[PDB]
Amino acid sequence: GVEIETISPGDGRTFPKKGQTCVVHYTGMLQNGKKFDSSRDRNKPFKFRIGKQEVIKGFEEGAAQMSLGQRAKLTCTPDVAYGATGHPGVIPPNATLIFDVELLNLE
Repeated sequence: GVEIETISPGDGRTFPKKGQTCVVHYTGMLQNGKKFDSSRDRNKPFKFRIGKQEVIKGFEEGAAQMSLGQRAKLTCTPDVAYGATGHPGVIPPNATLIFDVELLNLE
């Protein structure tokens, strides 16, 4: 399950499509815990495309429900990202993920 809680502004009409390269200032957060990843530090705002399963499922489906300029707040269930395996050393098994996502894309 992916649940959007939008900080409003943007335009509400420009949506990403298939094969479009989008630019996201993501900010990860573990529930009842600290950060684990941020693009704000590296200042390299993570150009990725849509429809190649490069990112996880919970991060991908919430980006399709956003528009240009919006600032959502993802909530990824463990079943779609890592909750059975667990990423070794960074994301423990059965973990619920929170993401601060701003979509300032191109194309």
